[PDB]
Parts: sequence; C-alpha cells; structure tokens
Amino acid sequence: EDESEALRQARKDAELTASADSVRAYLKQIGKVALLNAEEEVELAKRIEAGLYATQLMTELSERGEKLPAAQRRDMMWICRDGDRAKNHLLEANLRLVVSLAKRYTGRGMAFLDLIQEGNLGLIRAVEKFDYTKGYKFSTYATWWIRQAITRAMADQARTIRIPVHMVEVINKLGRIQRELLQDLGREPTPEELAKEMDITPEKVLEIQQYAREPISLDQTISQLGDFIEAVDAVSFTLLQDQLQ
Amino acid sequence: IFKVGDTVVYPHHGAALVEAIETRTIKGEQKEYLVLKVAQGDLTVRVPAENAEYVGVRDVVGQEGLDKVFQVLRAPHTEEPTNWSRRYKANLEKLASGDVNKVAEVVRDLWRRDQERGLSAGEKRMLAKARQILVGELALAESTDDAKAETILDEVLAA
Amino acid sequence: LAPRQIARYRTDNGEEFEVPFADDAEIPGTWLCRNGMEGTLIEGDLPEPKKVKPPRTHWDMLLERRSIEELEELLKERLELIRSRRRG
Amino acid sequence: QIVERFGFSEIMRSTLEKDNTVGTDEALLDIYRKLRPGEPPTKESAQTL
DNA sequence: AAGTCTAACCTATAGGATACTTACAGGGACACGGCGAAT
Repeated sequence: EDESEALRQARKDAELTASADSVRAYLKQIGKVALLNAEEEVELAKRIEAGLYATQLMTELSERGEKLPAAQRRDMMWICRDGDRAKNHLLEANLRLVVSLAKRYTGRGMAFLDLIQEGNLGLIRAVEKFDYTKGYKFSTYATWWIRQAITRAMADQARTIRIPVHMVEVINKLGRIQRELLQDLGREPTPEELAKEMDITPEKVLEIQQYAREPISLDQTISQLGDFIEAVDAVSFTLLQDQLQ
Repeated sequence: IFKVGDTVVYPHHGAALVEAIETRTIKGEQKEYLVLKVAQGDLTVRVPAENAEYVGVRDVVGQEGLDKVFQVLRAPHTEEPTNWSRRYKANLEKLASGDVNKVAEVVRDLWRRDQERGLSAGEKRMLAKARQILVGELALAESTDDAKAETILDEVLAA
Repeated sequence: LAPRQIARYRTDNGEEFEVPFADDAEIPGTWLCRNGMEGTLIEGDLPEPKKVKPPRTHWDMLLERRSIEELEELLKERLELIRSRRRG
Repeated sequence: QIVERFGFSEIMRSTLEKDNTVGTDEALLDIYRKLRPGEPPTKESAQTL
C-alpha cells in the first residue's frame, strides 16, 4: 500500500529515531542519496572542470588583472560554486559504491568504518584524476584508486609495530603463497621453498615472518599477562666507588 | 562423440581421458554423460553427449596445427606498450579460451620478456602453467616422451 | 656541569620559548618546540625558510591531462547556457 | 479462524477484542515496524522476513 | 679513528582504466516517562 499515507507516516516516524550503531547510521546517511547516470556523471565532470578553470582564472587575474564586469564576475562565481556542488553530489552518489567495495576487506586489522573513510579518500583522489574524454564508466576507473587508497591505509595503520610499505607487500605476498602452497601440496612448505620461489638467500623469509608477527596484548586471561613481566649491582657500584676512596 | 579410452581436449584443463558414457536417467532422460578423467587431481567430469560440443569437448589438433603453431611462435615483432595490465588480461583471456596458437604466442612473448629482464612473481607461474599444458598436448599428439617434448619445445622456442 | 646555555625562539602564537643546549654548539635556526610547531630565533641569522611549493593541487592534475582551449570552450558553453537561463 | 478454533477460553476472546488491530496486512505492518525500526515497511518484505 | 670519501638500498610518494551501488544473573536505585483529577 503506497499512498496509504499511514504506511508512509510510519516510515517517516521511523526515520526519526535515536539509533546508536554508526555503521547502520552511515548506511542511512548514504541512504538519503541515490545513484548516478553515466552520461549525467560526464556532464558533472564537465561542470567540475569548468568551475575549476574559472576559479584558477580568477586567481591568475587577481594580481595586476582587470576590473571584471559585475555580470561576468557573478556568472563565473556561480560556475565555480556549481562545480563544487557538482563534485559534492558526485561523491554523494559514489559513497554507495565505495562502501560496497570496502565491505570486502572487513574482519581484519581495522574498523570497517575506518575502511569506509579511507575508501572515501581514495574516491576523492579518483575524481581528482578522472578522465572522461574516452567516455567510459566512472566506477571501473575509480575502483583502482579506491583500492589503492585503502590498501595504502591498511599498510600504514595495520600493526602497532610500524613496518614499511614494501614490507607489507612482501608479507602479504608471503601469506598468499603460503596459503596456495598448502592448498596444493597439503604439507607445510619449508622456508627454503619460499627462498627459491622468490630467489633469495635463506634469511629473508625468516625476517619477513618475524615482522609479520602480531603483538600480543599484555591484557590476557587464563588474568592479564602484564602482571607477570619482569640491588646487588646498585649496592655494589656505591661500594666500589667508596673502595676507590 | 568418443568411444571408451579416447583422448580428449577439454579446456582450460587440456588433456583428459574418457572411460565410458554412463547414461544417467536423471530428469527422465538417460543423460549420456561421457565420464572423463583429468591428470591434475584425477577429477571426474560427466559431460552430456547432447551438448558435448558446446562445453568444449574436442580432439587434439593434428600435425598441421603443430606446424602452424611452430610458425606462430617463430614470428617476431609482436609489440607491446610499457604497462602490464593489457598483456595480463589479454593472456588471461586467450589462455582461458583453450586455443593452441594464441597460448603459444603469449607464452613466447612472456618467455622472451622474462629472459630480457624478469617481470614479476605470478606471471612466472602463468608462464610455467602454459608451458606445461603445451608440453602435455604436444606429447599427447606425438606421444614423444614428454620430457623430450619439453626439451624440444625449449629448443625450437629459443631458435 | 658542562658550560651550558639556553637557545631562544618564539612560536607563532606569541609565547616566547626556550630550550637548553651546551655552550659549544650551533644554536639552530629552527626548532620544534614543546607546544608542537616549528619556530625560529629572535636573535639574528634569519635563515629565510623558503617553503617549497605544495605537493599537489587539483589544477595541475587537470593540466597534465588537459589543455586550455577545450576548457575555454566548456567555460563558454556554461556561460551561454546560464545567460539563456537568466535572460534568454 | 481464531474464534472458531477457540470458543471457550475467556482470556483469548478478551485479547481478540482488546487487540485493537485489524487485518493480516496491518498485523504484518505493525510487526515489521516493531522488529525493523527505521525500515519502510512493505507486506512482501514482512512475510518474507 | 672520526673524518671524510665512496658507493649503494630503501622508502614515501605517485600511477594504472570492461564490470561491479545499502554491513555482520539479581537487586537496588534513579531517571525517563503512562494514567488520572483540577483549573
């Protein structure tokens, strides 16, 4: 029952609830926003670039330039604002897609919403460098940039012990090869198998495994571990100085 | 389609052996599933004879195909841009197609580029896999001591 | 203890600031104070910080993948569309 | 159906009279609204849920 | 042996273009809110 009214008044009253779940909340924050049309996105990008050129032209002519006409100034300011609002609307449309691709790295390392926001940043960079001259789907180009951003952020913020990005790369490579090697052979692959696989001496795998180790919170139970973690020499040093005296 | 014990090419898996055609009366009709076995893990496939040609049930190419692919892998000048994605996806598609000429072209290209510089990790695995399937089908067509088959493949490929 | 003195700076929001060193050393031009941002001396030297141009900016991103003429065309198209919108 | 299946129990006829709800569709609407706050109710979704 | 003098290595940044759009006890006590008489 659509225009049953009551049936939509209930929906409106349900829209105004407290709700404490942030993932549900953001699910509804993009809830209000809708999808986008490819050609509509093309026009959106066109307006974005136009407003950008307009603002930079303002900045260039701001120094030793010209007293621009009131109508010309008004229209160009409006184009710039239109471009800003166009990119805001475009990002609003893309939040759904970025959320949908960010749900695939959950359950590990960091918060799902954290993944969402890092993906949003990747999306901003994607629109920052989107080329529609060929006129292809925006999402297909975007996925690479969002995945780039979220993988970067995961690497930079994964562990309490900071490891360089190159090392994140070699570690997840090591894990993937380990997994597939077990899947094929079924026997634990020896470190020498990995050493020859990557063409390295029999040490890199050991160091990379040691880096891959996750720290164990001193908080534990069985009672936390922190309690159970560790005057002859002090007295001796004072005595030896006196003995020199 | 094939009798018992025939040799069959079922891509992307390649060489396989047929043992019988058990006609499973499921769905009220005796589905002449040609029971087929592969070499990777002795997997068994039941392919309907009604649509056997549709799913890719076929035979190893004769010596005419062998000489054609020899000429194909002999041909230089196959160009490529600086990036990697184009060739990766291209060879993915042409290896999934279950073809003999295109797999040979891509494996030749990847061999020469590896010999030049050395590319990456997984592309070495794809090179190996393609060489293995090519050697398998070559031995299947010639029955020529598959170790000898890979040796001669290397010899002609190096040229 | 060793002959020691204190180097003088001031952070941007007024608060005169100070960090110790030894006498035998170069009292550096620049220092990240305890408040949490870089500052320099009120003593002389004046090492002319000479900040580097920003990492990146949206305009130059469009520059290396676009030119002036077609963007001018888009600007003109938008201008005439809005002119028709207002007065026709 | 409810009344004919039960013609004796006072408590349940009292509940039927005081249920202040009419219609299987309306019942599903109420159930969906209660069990799914914030969700725009719809009958097919209600029965499936 | 630090002081140069020589020669690498390592990493923050950045960059590639089919397609893909809504996760996953119990107890006492007080404060926030139903039910009724009065103006």
